[PDB]
This record gives sequence, C-alpha cells and structure tokens, in this order.
Amino acid sequence: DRPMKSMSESKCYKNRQVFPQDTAHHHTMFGGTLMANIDEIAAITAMKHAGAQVVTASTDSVDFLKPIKTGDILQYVAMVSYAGTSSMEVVVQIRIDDVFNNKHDLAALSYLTFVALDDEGKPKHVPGVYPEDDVEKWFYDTAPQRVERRKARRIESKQTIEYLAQA
Amino acid sequence: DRPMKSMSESKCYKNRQVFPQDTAHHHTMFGGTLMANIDEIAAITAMKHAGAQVVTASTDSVDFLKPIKTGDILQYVAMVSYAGTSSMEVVVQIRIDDVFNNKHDLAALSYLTFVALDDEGKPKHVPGVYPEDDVEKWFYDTAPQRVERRKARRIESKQTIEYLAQA
Amino acid sequence: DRPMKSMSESKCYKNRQVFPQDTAHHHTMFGGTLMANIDEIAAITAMKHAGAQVVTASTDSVDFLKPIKTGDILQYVAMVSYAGTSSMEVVVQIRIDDVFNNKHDLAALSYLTFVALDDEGKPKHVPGVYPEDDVEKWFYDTAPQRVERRKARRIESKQTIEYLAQA
Amino acid sequence: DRPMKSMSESKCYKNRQVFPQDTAHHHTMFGGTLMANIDEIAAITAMKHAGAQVVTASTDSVDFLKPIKTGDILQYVAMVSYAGTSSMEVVVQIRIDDVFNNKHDLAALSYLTFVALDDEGKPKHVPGVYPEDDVEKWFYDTAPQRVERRKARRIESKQTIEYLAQA
Amino acid sequence: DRPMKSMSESKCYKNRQVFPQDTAHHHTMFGGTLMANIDEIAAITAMKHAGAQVVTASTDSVDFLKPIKTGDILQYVAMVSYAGTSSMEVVVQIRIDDVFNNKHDLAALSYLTFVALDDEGKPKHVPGVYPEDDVEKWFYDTAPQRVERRKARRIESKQTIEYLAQA
Amino acid sequence: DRPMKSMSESKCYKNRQVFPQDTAHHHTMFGGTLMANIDEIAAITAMKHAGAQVVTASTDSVDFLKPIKTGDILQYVAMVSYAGTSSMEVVVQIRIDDVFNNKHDLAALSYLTFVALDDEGKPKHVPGVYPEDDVEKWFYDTAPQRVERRKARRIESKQTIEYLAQA
Ligand SMILES: CC(C)(COP(=O)(O)OP(=O)(O)OC[C@H]1O[C@@H](n2cnc3c(N)ncnc32)[C@H](O)[C@@H]1OP(=O)(O)O)[C@@H](O)C(=O)NCCC(=O)NCCS
Ligand SMILES: CC(C)(COP(=O)(O)OP(=O)(O)OC[C@H]1O[C@@H](n2cnc3c(N)ncnc32)[C@H](O)[C@@H]1OP(=O)(O)O)[C@@H](O)C(=O)NCCC(=O)NCCS
Ligand SMILES: CC(C)(COP(=O)(O)OP(=O)(O)OC[C@H]1O[C@@H](n2cnc3c(N)ncnc32)[C@H](O)[C@@H]1OP(=O)(O)O)[C@@H](O)C(=O)NCCC(=O)NCCS
Ligand SMILES: CC(C)(COP(=O)(O)OP(=O)(O)OC[C@H]1O[C@@H](n2cnc3c(N)ncnc32)[C@H](O)[C@@H]1OP(=O)(O)O)[C@@H](O)C(=O)NCCC(=O)NCCS
Ligand SMILES: CC(C)(COP(=O)(O)OP(=O)(O)OC[C@H]1O[C@@H](n2cnc3c(N)ncnc32)[C@H](O)[C@@H]1OP(=O)(O)O)[C@@H](O)C(=O)NCCC(=O)NCCS
Ligand SMILES: CC(C)(COP(=O)(O)OP(=O)(O)OC[C@H]1O[C@@H](n2cnc3c(N)ncnc32)[C@H](O)[C@@H]1OP(=O)(O)O)[C@@H](O)C(=O)NCCC(=O)NCCS
Repeated sequence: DRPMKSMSESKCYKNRQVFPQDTAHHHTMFGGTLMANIDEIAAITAMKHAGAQVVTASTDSVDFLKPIKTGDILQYVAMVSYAGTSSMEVVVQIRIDDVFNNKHDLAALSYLTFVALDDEGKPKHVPGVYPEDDVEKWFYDTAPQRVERRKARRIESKQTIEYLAQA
Repeated sequence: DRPMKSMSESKCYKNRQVFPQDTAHHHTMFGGTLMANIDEIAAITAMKHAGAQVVTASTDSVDFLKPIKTGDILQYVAMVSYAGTSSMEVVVQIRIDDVFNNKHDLAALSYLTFVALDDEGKPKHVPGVYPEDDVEKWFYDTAPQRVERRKARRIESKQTIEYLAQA
Repeated sequence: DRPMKSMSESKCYKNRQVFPQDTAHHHTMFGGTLMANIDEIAAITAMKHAGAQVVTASTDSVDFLKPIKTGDILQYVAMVSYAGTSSMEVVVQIRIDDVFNNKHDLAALSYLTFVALDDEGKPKHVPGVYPEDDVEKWFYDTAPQRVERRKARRIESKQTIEYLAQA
Repeated sequence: DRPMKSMSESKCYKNRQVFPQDTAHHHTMFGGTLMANIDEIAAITAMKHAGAQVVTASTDSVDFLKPIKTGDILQYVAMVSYAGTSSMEVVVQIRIDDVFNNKHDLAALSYLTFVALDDEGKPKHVPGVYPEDDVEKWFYDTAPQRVERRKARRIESKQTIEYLAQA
Repeated sequence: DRPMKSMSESKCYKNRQVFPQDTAHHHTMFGGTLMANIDEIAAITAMKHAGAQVVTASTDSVDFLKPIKTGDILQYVAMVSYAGTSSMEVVVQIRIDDVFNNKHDLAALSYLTFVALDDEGKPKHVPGVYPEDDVEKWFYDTAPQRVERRKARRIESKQTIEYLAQA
Repeated sequence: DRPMKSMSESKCYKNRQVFPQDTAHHHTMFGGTLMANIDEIAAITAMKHAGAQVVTASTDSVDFLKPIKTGDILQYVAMVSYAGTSSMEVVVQIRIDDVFNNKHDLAALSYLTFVALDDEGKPKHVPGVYPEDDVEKWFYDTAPQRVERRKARRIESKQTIEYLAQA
C-alpha cells in the first residue's frame, strides 16, 4: 500500500534536568510539568514521522512509576509505534539518568495519539511504520491491541459526552 | 464501613484564560499546557477529598475534543468519582466559557488517578464517596468499569516494563 | 434604566496551589505573583459581567493580610460590586483552604476597576448589578463611598501626573 | 531623632522590554504582569532603604495610564517617598522609552507600602528620608495626606474583614 | 565622519532579585538564566544607542566570577563600548548589591555584539561613540583589540562551519 | 595518565520547538532564551562526562548564524571536546530540523567551559577524552588553540576586573 518509515527515522531524544520551578512538593517533580514535557517531545516525533504539523488528539495514558527529584536528569525517548490512516500512536519512555552510578531507571511511560494536519487544518495521511531493533518490535507488536482498547474507551467516552450535553 | 464524603465536598472550580505563552501553533493552546492545568486542579480536588498530600499515580486519559484558542476562558471542574482504598479517580471537565453568547462547550475531558500520602510519604486511606446531583451520579455509576479496565491496562503495562528492563 | 445582572452571574472561582516558582523569600509567596493571579480572576469576572473584552484601569487596593506559604491552596473569588457607566469595581477575596483542618482564612482582599471595551477598543456600557446573598449585599452597600474616594484619589493623581510632565 | 537617608540613595532603575509572554490581548501587556514587575523593583528600593528583608503590606494603588504594547521598553523608577516607623511608602513611575523619537511617556504610576523585617520575621525600624531634587520633593511633600487616606481605608477595610468573618 | 553619541546616553541599568525559579543547584543561580538577563539589558542598551531594532549577532564572552545565591539583588549595567559600521559591542557588568553591608562585588562580566536593523530586516548604520568618565574610557580604550580577536575567532569559526557542512 | 572517556559517552541530544514565549521580535527566537537552552544541554553533557555536579565557568562564545522562527524544531547536540584538569570545554551545535524538506541547517554554534565540583563545592578532576568519528575528531583537534586563546582572554579579563575594583 503506502510509503513506509522506520521507527528509527522519527525516534527523538530530549535530555532535561529537573529545576525547582518544575516541582510542587519539596524537591519532587510535579506531574503536570512532566506531562507538558512528554507532550512536547512526542509532538516532535510525530512531526518528523508525519512530515507535517500535528495536534494531540488524546493522551491514552501516563504511567508515573518513580518519584523524580530536583536535579535529576530526565531522558525522554519518543517513537511512533503505530500508524493509523492520519493518526499516530507515540510511545514515550522517560528515564532518570544517574551520572553517579550509570543507572537509567524507567521513571515513566506514556502513550499519546497525534493527528497530522495539512496547512488548512484538516487530517492528513501519514506514512506507515516498521520496527528494526527489539524494543521497537515490542511496541510495534503490542500496538494493535492498545488501538482496539482505545476504540472501546472512545465509545464510552462518547456516551459520557452525550450525557453531559443534556444538563 | 468507612467515613464518607459527598462528591460536592471536594468539587473544585478553576477559571483561567488562554494567554500567548500557553500556545504552540498560532493562537492555539498547546496540549501539554492544558495537561498541566488539568493535573493542577485535579490535585486540588483530590487533596480536599483525602484531607492530605497527594501525588498523580497515572493519567488514565485526556480526551481533547475541541481546539482552544488564545483569549478563551477555560472552566475546569474536578471531582472525585471513585474512591479505592488509598486511591482516587478524579474526573476533570474543561469547558470554554464564551461570554459573548453564553455557550459552555465541553472542550476536554480527563480521568486521573491520585494516591493520598501521609507525612512520611506512604499511601493513606481516603474517605468513601457518594453522589447527589445527576452528573455526579453519572460519573459515580460509570466508574467501576473504568477501574477494571485500568486494572487490565496495568497488567499489560507491567509486561512492557519487565520487557524494557531486559535491554 | 438599563439591563441588570445578578452579582452571582459574574461570580468566579479560581483554585490554585502555591509552587516554589511563586515564592521569593523561603517558602513564602511573592506579592507580585499574587497580584498577577488577582488580576487574572478579576478580569474573568469582569468579562462575564460585561459580556466583553476588558482592561484593568486601576488597582484600587490590595490588602495583604496573611503570609502565604508554599503548598497552600488559594481560593480566589471575584465579583462585580459596582457598575458605573462602562466601568466595573471588582472585589476579589483570597482565602487559604487548609484541607487538614477545614479552615478558610482570608489571606488577602483586593479592589480593582475594569473598563469594558468593544472590538475597536473604546469603552462600552455594562449591565447594572444587584446583590442576592448577604456578602454580596455588603460589598454592594459599601461600594458608593469607595467610588467617591477613588474619585478624589484620581484628582490628586492627575495633579501628580501634570507635575511630572514638567521635568 | 533617627538616622536619615536621601531618597536618591534607595532610588532604583529597571529597564525591561515587553515580550509576547507578557501579553494577554493581542500585542498588549497584561495588567497582572505589570503589577508583578512594579512589585519587584519597589521591593528592591525598599530593601536598599531599610537595609533589610521586606514584604509588601499593601498595594495602595496602581494607575494604568497608557496601553503598553509588545516590544515597548519600560523604565521603572522606584523610590521611598515616606518612612513611617517600620514601614515605607514606595512610589514607582513606569515610562515607555521610545528609542525612535526619544519620548518617555508616563505609562503607569503606583504606590505600595512595604514593611521591613529582621531575620526572625518581625517589623524592623527604618531610616527616615529626605528629598533633594524637585520630583523627590513633590512625592515627599504629597506623602502625608496619602498616608492619612490609607489610614481611613484601613479602617473601612477592617470593618469588611470583620463582616466576612461572620459568614 | 558620522554622528556620535556619548556612552552615557545608551547606559542602562537593571535591578533584579534572584528567585527560586532562577536557580538550578540549591539556592544558586543557573548560568543560563543569567545569560538570558544579560542579553535582555544589553539588547536594550543597543536599542537606545542605535535608535533601532537589534539582534544578538554573537556572545563574545560571559565570565562568571562569583556564585550568585537566591535572594541576591543583581545590578546590571550595560553600555556600548565600540561602534562598528552597523554593529555594536555591548559590555555588561553584573554586580551583587548587598544591602546589609553596602558591598557591590562584580559577579559577572560579559561582551556581546549586536547588529542594528531597519524595518525590513537588514543591517543599519549606528552612531559612533565616545567616553566621558574613566570606566567608559577603559572599555572604549580596550575595545579595538577585542574587536580584532573577534575577527580571528570568526575566521576559525568559519572553518568549523564549512567542515560541519560536509558530514 | 588518567582514566579516559569517549566523546560519544557524554554526547547529548535535546530536541525542542520554538514557542511564542521563546520569542522577542515577531515570531523570532530571542537570543537569551537560546543561550539558556544551550547552557542546559551543555551542563548535562558535562555532568555525564565528569560524573559530577558542574557549574558554568564561562561562555567562551555563542555564534548566532541564522534567525530561528516560532515553530522551528531545534536539535541541540552537546559534547566534551577538551578536558583540562578539572574543567571541560563543551561544544554545542544547534540545528533547525525542517521536517518538511529534511534539511538540518546549523543555526548556532557555541563553546562553554564547565568546572566539575564535588559535594562540598570545590573543583574535581575529570576523565580525559578521545574522539571516534570525524566530527568529534575535528573539535578535538581544534580545541588546544581555543584553550590557549581563552588563556589570553582571561589575562585581559583580569586586567579589566582589577581596573573596575578601583572606582
Ligand atoms: C484531533 C481532531 C482534529 C480529530 O479530527 P476529527 O474532526 O474528529 O475527524 P477524524 O475522526 O477523521 O480525525 C482523524 C483521525 O483522528 C483520530 N481521533 C480523533 N479523536 C481521537 C481521540 N479522542 N482519540 C484517538 N484518536 C482520535 C481519529 O481516530 C482519526 O484517526 P485515523 O486517521 O486512524 O482514522 C479534533 O478532534 C481536534 O481538533 N481535537 C483537538 C486537538 C487539540 O487541539 N489538542 C490540544 C488542545 S489543548
Ligand atoms: C503512586 C505510588 C506512591 C504508588 O505506591 P506503590 O509503591 O505502588 O504501592 P500501592 O500499590 O499500595 O499504592 C496504593 C494505591 O496506588 C495505586 N496505584 C499505584 N500505581 C498506580 C497506577 N500506575 N495506576 C493506578 N493506580 C496506581 C494502587 O492501585 C493503590 O490503590 P488502592 O488504594 O485502591 O489499593 C508510586 O507508584 C509512586 O510514587 N509513583 C510516582 C508518583 C509521582 O511522583 N507522580 C508525579 C511524577 S512527575
Ligand atoms: C482604561 C482607559 C481605556 C480609560 O479610557 P479613557 O480614555 O480614560 O476614557 P473614559 O474616562 O471615558 O473611560 C471610561 C471609564 O474608565 C474609567 N477610568 C479611566 N481611568 C480610570 C482610573 N485610573 N481609575 C478608575 N477609573 C478609570 C473612567 O472613570 C470611566 O468610567 P465610567 O464608565 O463609570 O464613566 C485608558 O485609560 C487606558 O487605556 N488605560 C490603560 C489600560 C491598560 O492597558 N491596563 C493594563 C496595562 S499593563
Ligand atoms: C505586613 C505585616 C508584617 C504587618 O505586621 P503586623 O502584624 O500587622 O504588625 P504592625 O501593624 O506593627 O506592622 C508594622 C507596620 O506595618 C503597617 N501595616 C500593616 N498592615 C498594613 C496595611 N494593610 N497597609 C499599610 N500598612 C500596613 C503598619 O501600619 C506598621 O507601620 P508603622 O511602622 O509605620 O507603624 C503583616 O500584616 C503581614 O505579614 N502581611 C502579609 C505580608 C505578605 O506576605 N505579602 C505578600 C503576600 S503574597
Ligand atoms: C546578525 C546578522 C544579521 C548578520 O548579518 P549578515 O547577513 O551576516 O551581513 P553583515 O556581515 O554585513 O552584518 C553586518 C554587521 O554584523 C556583524 N556580524 C555578523 N555576524 C557576526 C558575528 N558572528 N560576530 C560578530 N559580528 C558579526 C558583521 O561583522 C557586521 O558588522 P559591521 O557593521 O561592523 O561591518 C545575521 O548573521 C543573523 O541574522 N544572525 C542571527 C541573529 C539572531 O537572530 N540571534 C538570536 C537567535 S536565537
Ligand atoms: C568556576 C569556579 C569554581 C572556578 O574555581 P576557582 O576558585 O577560580 O579555582 P580554579 O582556577 O582552580 O578552578 C579550576 C578550573 O576552573 C577554570 N576556570 C575558572 N574560571 C574560569 C574562566 N573564567 N574561564 C575558563 N576557565 C575557568 C580554571 O581554569 C580551572 O581549570 P583546570 O582544571 O583545567 O585547571 C569559580 O570561578 C566560580 O565559582 N564561578 C562561578 C560559577 C557559577 O556559579 N556560574 C553560574 C553563575 S549565574
């Protein structure tokens, strides 16, 4: 069918320290700030893959696994793990890069769905995607099921939207 | 069993305009900024309900329904729609308050899970919750199923975490 | 004479925690940041009442009653307490919402004057205003005198402006 | 009686451009941001005069005279125009510095009251103050009356505070 | 030859405290934030001298001499120390203003090069410059040599740019 | 002599879009903001190489080659190109990643000098460094000379510091 890109072509890195202005509780990163950064680097990966402007259609999930403290170096790695017609699933891995002991613990994991757009603001078709290394293979292989679950959630979500519209 | 609070006791409002610094694309609110604000007001609702410090354990979903433009007044309403043992599901409704025509369209909808903590940082039990009005009843009545789906997602999520730990 | 709105129609809430980036002295909210937020929520209330774009014409006063510490949940309540021809007096109450003991102490109190504007930037007439509950009645009943004092201050202010223009 | 400082000893300048993040309406500075900066430079002047840490006790007034547009260079000049026992009246002049035609129009004028504090956080006595040039003389000569009016406002303010405490 | 301005005509002051959001390490100002502020006040001085919009062409150096701690009052003084055809060397002095002991230690020193631009974005000629006081004389007298060294650095820099373009 | 690290071990990437809050002139990135980000990613590279906390000792140069517009994706690549005893030269390349035509033009180039520190804040020895690929070889091979020129600049800089101390 369509043109294809490697998951490695859109793979994007971001390294960023945690500063006091990123925190809420004493020396601890606030979840909202983390979500902002996740969305930033995911948006960049989706832009590279689509070769276009994108918007966040939904945050499918953010799993906050570890507390993140002031001073911590965060490594964000985003990649496109699934391509629908005009939509992309972007998976973001966030690791704490401890330079004192070379550990790189997974601190958070997130899935977002982006939609590519043309210059007049309507959905635009995106290249397909294929893995190369084993990790890419893992996200690529587990994507279909996540996509279907997102489908069901969108059904229930639409019920809720319709209910709130009558009040 | 336990002490109970009304969903109305923890119900929190936030009104905030969209300023240029909130935008990415021309005059359009960036998704990350919206997620930061969602997490802020949800955290406040969870604090009121728990009577304690909280952290975001996970973002279960953010559904971005409408574009939000510079100048728009956003109304955030957070409430606790489900109480586990020490965890809370907070549902946030975000509406655009058009003061020129009194429309209040739902622009986004989000579910987050917070965990209450005591002063030494371990999970703390939270009061139960009950609805009063019809909307509260809706979120209260649809919560159990969302909770179970979150359970399954956490299973798959744990598989992914274990896979990434061997690479 | 003119169309009238209830003070409850424009009444606006804002809930927001104090984060480290809001502070100057150790764990203490900086006055400038508080004034920014006061102006934000007051602007929103004036927009709802006027059904129009507004600008801050003057800050009539900010009374800082209590120190506000990092972590504190602030509740801002703005309402229109007086309607001139095209101007509005907005009164903002700022309370600390202590979720550990359900106290809600008044931390600051502020009066601002907004002017409503049409799309080409000139002053626009605003609906009149009436109270319902007792608090609204209090601000409504004490407004005329504040308005007159603001009149005198504007006279002296004009003397100062004219003096500075010759130097 | 006490030690005295010249108004010129505490006189402080601040020059700062208006950037998009300072604006609300299209290319127009938001009042809250201006108030933050006013409070910043006023705090610095009060610190120099008192030789101590200070807090903002009240904003006595902000008069917004001109619209301020993106790109504008603002010149803030703060000085101490009155010294009570442990309190200071700081007057801030804000001018637009047009480098294209060397005009320096007064865009805003503000009076704030600061209280000096020692290291354990209680009010601390401040040096007295005297003018030299004509402008300083003007603010010094018009201060007593402003002080008395602030006294009356504080009386009414206390009535309002006591009324709100019973609701 | 051309019209001339005094170094005192473009001389600009900025006073600004260090707030927690300015820090990276515990209570210590982050270098990037300092560089942002340096560039801000230098840009303003270059605008006054050129009577035009400017852009930063290069940072010739920032020398960080002292640690700067939270709470510190920084005094920035920028001036034009050299005028090329359409370019300006701006020298910025940053001092810590200790109000407790009236010391004013030099905390940093920086040289930047700005280019003046007309309304369609091309380089525009700038007035020449002359000193009056001794400090101005010092920077004016040491400028030619810095200019020549910048010339050599720009040669090597161009070699590096050309090398990177082939990879 | 000492332990050695590859330039590739400390090599760090950062991808970040330009948002309106990053701009000064209409849709154009402000130099100060760019310098903040440069310092951020350079600090991270120096931390990885040193295995320690670092501070910016000096910005040796920032060369601004292209205008950077709102929406642009910036790719920052930092690496250690020279190791003194306890100091590091970090070179940062900033490229615009045009996803519409796959160009990656060098928009800026910068050299900074960091000093590694132990937990009580004094300079700490750093591993040596060696290149692998051709680009790394280029910066490694051109470093000694830059180091010597920095030595001379530090001599003149010290003259200026001593002169300013007598005024
Ligand atoms: C995202 C948006 C353009 C979707 O367009 P639409 O009008 O609904 O029309 P479509 O359904 O054809 O969109 C095309 C794709 O978006 C997907 N999509 C739309 N909403 C989605 C959601 N909530 N979750 C997952 N996918 C979604 C669709 O499934 C479709 O995918 P496909 O190409 O594989 O078929 C629209 O909902 C929107 O503008 N949302 C606001 C986005 C935003 O501004 N976010 C930041 C706000 S702060
Ligand atoms: C949230 C956290 C304290 C959970 O504690 P824990 O060590 O896993 O132990 P527990 O499982 O007993 O936590 C208690 C509750 O948290 C829930 N929980 C933990 N992780 C969860 C997740 N990813 N999604 C939903 N619920 C979760 C548990 O289900 C449990 O709920 P219950 O009271 O109904 O039984 C821990 O995972 C953590 O600290 N996460 C980081 C939180 C954070 O800092 N977020 C912002 C980072 S930027
Ligand atoms: C506010 C502004 C539009 C007033 O308009 P104007 O040219 O002075 O003409 P008017 O006097 O007829 O304004 C109409 C109303 O504004 C009121 N007004 C103007 N300045 C005022 C002041 N300093 N304090 C209180 N009210 C004021 C007038 O009293 C009048 O009220 P009314 O409808 O009850 O009669 C004008 O002064 C302005 O633009 N100020 C700058 C506002 C701003 O940009 N603030 C943020 C800057 S960072
Ligand atoms: C400012 C504060 C220390 C006043 O102290 P206090 O407990 O009221 O005791 P005092 O009245 O003796 O204060 C001493 C001086 O402050 C003045 N003061 C207090 N409140 C004032 C007000 N609202 N307006 C003007 N002056 C005020 C007093 O008049 C007095 O002046 P004087 O030396 O000339 O006699 C106290 O009200 C406070 O902490 N306010 C909060 C300040 C703050 O944190 N602002 C930023 C919050 S975001
Ligand atoms: C600054 C800029 C306009 C220079 O223009 P140009 O196309 O190179 O043409 P010119 O060489 O004639 O520029 C005129 C002057 O700029 C000087 N200049 C250009 N680059 C310079 C550099 N890297 N260092 C020092 N001076 C420089 C030139 O020496 C010249 O000085 P002169 O008037 O004394 O002869 C161009 O390089 C540019 O746009 N840079 C990006 C600026 C920017 O946006 N900075 C913030 C980015 S975040
Ligand atoms: C950086 C600092 C620790 C240097 O320490 P010091 O007291 O001068 O003692 P040293 O000279 O032995 O420092 C050790 C190394 O730093 C280098 N150094 C110090 N100042 C330097 C400068 N201005 N430029 C380049 N290198 C410098 C020294 O050359 C030395 O390098 P080496 O290991 O190859 O011999 C000290 O100057 C400082 O604290 N500066 C402020 C740093 C800062 O806070 N920046 C952000 C402020 S907003």
